[PDB]
Amino acid sequence: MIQQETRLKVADNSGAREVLTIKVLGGSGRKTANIGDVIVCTVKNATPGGVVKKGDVVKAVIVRTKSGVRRNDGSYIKFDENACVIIRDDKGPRGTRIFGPVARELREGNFMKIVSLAPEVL
Amino acid sequence: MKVRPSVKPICEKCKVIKRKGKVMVICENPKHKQRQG
Amino acid sequence: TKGILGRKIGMTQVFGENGELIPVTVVEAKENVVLQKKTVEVDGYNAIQVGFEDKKAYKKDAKSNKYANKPAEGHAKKADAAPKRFIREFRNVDVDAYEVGQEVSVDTFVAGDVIDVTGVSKGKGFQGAIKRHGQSRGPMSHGSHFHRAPGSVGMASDASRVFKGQKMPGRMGGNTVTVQNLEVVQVDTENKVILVKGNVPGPKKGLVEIRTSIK
Amino acid sequence: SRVGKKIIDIPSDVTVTFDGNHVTVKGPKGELSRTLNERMTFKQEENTIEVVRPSDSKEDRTNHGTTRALLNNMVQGVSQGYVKVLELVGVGYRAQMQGKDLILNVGYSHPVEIKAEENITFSVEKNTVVKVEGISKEQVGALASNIRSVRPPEPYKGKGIRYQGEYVRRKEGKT
RNA sequence: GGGAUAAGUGCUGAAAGCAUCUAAGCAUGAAGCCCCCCUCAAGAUGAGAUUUCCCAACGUUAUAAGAUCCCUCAAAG
RNA sequence: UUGGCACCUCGAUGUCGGCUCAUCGCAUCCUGGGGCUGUAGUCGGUCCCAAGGGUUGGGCUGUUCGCCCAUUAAAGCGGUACGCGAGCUGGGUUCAGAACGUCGUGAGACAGUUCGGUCCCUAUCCGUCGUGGGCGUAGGAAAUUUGAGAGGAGCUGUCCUU
RNA sequence: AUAUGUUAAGUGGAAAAGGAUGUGGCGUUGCC
Ligand SMILES: CC[C@H]1OC(=O)[C@@](C)(F)C(=O)[C@H](C)[C@@H](O[C@@H]2O[C@H](C)C[C@H](N(C)C)[C@H]2O)[C@](C)(OC)C[C@@H](C)C(=O)[C@H](C)[C@H]2N(CCCCn3cc(-c4cccc(N)c4)nn3)C(=O)O[C@]12C
Ligand SMILES: [Mg+2]
Ligand SMILES: [Mg+2]
Ligand SMILES: [Mg+2]
Ligand SMILES: [Mg+2]
Ligand SMILES: [Mg+2]
Ligand SMILES: [Mg+2]
Ligand SMILES: [Mg+2]
Ligand SMILES: [Mg+2]
Ligand SMILES: [Mg+2]
Ligand SMILES: [Mg+2]
Ligand SMILES: [Mg+2]
Ligand SMILES: [Mg+2]
Ligand SMILES: [Mg+2]
Ligand SMILES: [Mg+2]
Ligand SMILES: [Mg+2]
Ligand SMILES: [Mg+2]
Ligand SMILES: [Mg+2]
Ligand SMILES: [Mg+2]
Ligand SMILES: [Mg+2]
Ligand SMILES: [Mg+2]
Ligand SMILES: [Mg+2]
Ligand SMILES: [Mg+2]
Ligand SMILES: [Zn+2]
Repeated sequence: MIQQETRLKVADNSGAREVLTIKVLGGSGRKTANIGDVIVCTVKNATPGGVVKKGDVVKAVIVRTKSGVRRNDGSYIKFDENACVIIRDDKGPRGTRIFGPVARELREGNFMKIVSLAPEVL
Repeated sequence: MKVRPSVKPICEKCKVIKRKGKVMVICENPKHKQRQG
Repeated sequence: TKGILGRKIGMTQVFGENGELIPVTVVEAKENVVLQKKTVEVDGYNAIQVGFEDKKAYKKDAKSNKYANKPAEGHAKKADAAPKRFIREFRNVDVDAYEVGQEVSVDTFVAGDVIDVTGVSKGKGFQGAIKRHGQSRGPMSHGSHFHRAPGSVGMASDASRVFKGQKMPGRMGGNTVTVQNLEVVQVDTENKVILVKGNVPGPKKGLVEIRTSIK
Repeated sequence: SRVGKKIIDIPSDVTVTFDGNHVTVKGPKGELSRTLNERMTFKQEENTIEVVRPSDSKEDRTNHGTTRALLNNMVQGVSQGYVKVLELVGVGYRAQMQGKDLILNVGYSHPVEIKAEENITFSVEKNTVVKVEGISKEQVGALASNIRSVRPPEPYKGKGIRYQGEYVRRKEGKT
């Protein structure tokens, strides 16, 4: 359950460490995003030498949430943290590596390269 | 359609008619179609 | 085209063919009997009257609704049936396809049927604007003395009155509600139970009416 | 001159049975019936019919002209009928007979079906030529109008369904 | 989804030989109008309808069907 | 709107902005229908019909306004005591303290600024939201009902295919 | 109500420049 001003750790090597949610995309008056949704965010903290610098306004896809998601079979997955991956226009990650497990739901959103790069899909 | 209080022929083929109480101009040139209003 | 009366027992879940989780409402629809056929000729419109739950027979000095009174006993005896606790009409059925006094079993509905379920919603008592009409609170701090009040109720000299339909505190719930396009998940002939996808209005033990969806 | 005052030469096959104010024209090609104006005289000879007006007001001249025109149209439709011709311009634009109804393929995702009415018969000769024949002039015109309005002609290439002999205003497109 | 329409689009058609959607007629055409959907509703004093139950004597006294008072309560408050 | 006039109110008709809650107009922001185009298409321009529904979360400022960030189908313009303080707030503005600039010999003052600075009221009538008692409805009653009429609802994006 | 006529816009029952084969009364005239 990500909203405006929510801060998320970044789960790639793009150079961003922490971002702050500026906007949840997808229609007027939408308040909350979850796994697989795309957000607009600003980089609050960044690793020196990285591509993405502090202060940049970027787009990211949520790959882990504490609220988690409910699946069609009545089963649930929840994670201990909220994390996102910075993406280009065509949904590909801006970085080369993905860290941490990601939810299966990214397959439905066609974030296939992020799925392939992740150490674990759950 | 031109909708304006001043309806009058623009070219020589324009015809002034009255349809359902509205003064109109009909013409082969579609730019000259007018309805008073 | 179909209709039946039942009591809401409670909510549970079943697993579909694909392993999907389907929340369901258990409706028990035993003892349904056609009590009367109303026709255009006599009543001005076509309907069947269905009694749902059997009552005790009449006795002198009965103090409660558990025992049929004489008018009810006579009305039911006209259909060769026991007196019934709940009686409702169905105008969506074909009057020809029913005989007075016949039973209405759950097997009239089949799995996959699309139904409309009508019942009386749960009562909430006297409720304020926040809960009854979904209004927003005032600030809880910053000096505010406005938390759960309804706010302004009109303008001024114009119109010097409150308009009809202004949303205000009052009794909430206990209203007739129809939920459309539910589905029959399963019909169980024993126990005379219909499993309805999703939730239906009302408290447990409340009466519900099930009809083939009009839409 | 004048239209309503003009006389009508009825056909020898057509039996213009003047049912009083109402009229009914049974002919070789069909029958027609519509009540003419209730303020007109329709006195006729054995081989001819000539309408006369009883007044001189504006309504008199207007009603006289329209009544005589309607009578002449009924006579000509009983005798010879009426033909409306539609032409289809455009690659892949075709029409065909699905029995009595007419199917048009005019570039939409779907075909359009034009159903036949009483005393109306359709006919599509080639792939891209259609025809609407019948006794009643107004009905033939209306059906042809609907067929044309399924996909009216366009200015840049003349594509669409046009009347035979229709002048379509053309415009160069700034491609 | 149906019906009638708006701006429009026409057909037939004169007044006005022509032409013309209009004057008589004939159609078609909007998230809009009236219905279709949900809820309330006969104090609708115009107070409606159906089924069933009950039937007194001499204003009074006691009653019928039916209810209430009182009491145990909750799914209601 | 800025005004002009000084007709109601000076034995008091609480002023700006916001909050809560709306309601109406249409000169229509979106969505629907359509004519013209210097309309190829994709997009536009302009005009006509149309008020059913919809029409945003932040940075700055007391602000309205406005600029900006990010969205959205769209982020319409107006009326209702510039709607709404016996519904709220009280940042601003017409209060006593103090200070600066400035003016004044001065007490003091302001096409100015700055820090601080009590928001009372148990609802009688109409109005509104709920909920009961009486009587009427040509016998009394139990239940099921028709619907004159009334209210509610009414939005729209993206993708695939063609 | 009576006589003669005008209007077809509910004009009557709130408005202008301007526009218009709406309809009625008057004329001076031209071709035929
Ligand atoms: C909180 C109680 C006071 O209310 C108010 O102060 C207010 C909030 F109600 C108030 O200011 C009202 C609204 C005022 O009326 C406005 O006056 C304006 C000039 C015009 C306006 N309208 C017409 C445009 C009027 O509505 C005024 C003049 O009160 C000062 C009303 C008059 C009748 C007035 O003086 C009354 C008597 C006033 N007052 C002097 C308070 C004087 C200030 N004060 C004293 C105390 C106090 C005293 C003793 C003990 C304690 N603990 C506290 N607390 N506050 C009291 O002793 O009591 C109240 C009612
Ligand atoms: Mg001009
Ligand atoms: Mg709030
Ligand atoms: Mg408080
Ligand atoms: Mg009654
Ligand atoms: Mg003023
Ligand atoms: Mg004076
Ligand atoms: Mg004053
Ligand atoms: Mg006074
Ligand atoms: Mg308008
Ligand atoms: Mg609207
Ligand atoms: Mg708006
Ligand atoms: Mg105000
Ligand atoms: Mg205030
Ligand atoms: Mg007030
Ligand atoms: Mg202050
Ligand atoms: Mg000095
Ligand atoms: Mg302070
Ligand atoms: Mg009704
Ligand atoms: Mg009423
Ligand atoms: Mg949509
Ligand atoms: Mg009028
Ligand atoms: Mg008027
Ligand atoms: Zn012209």
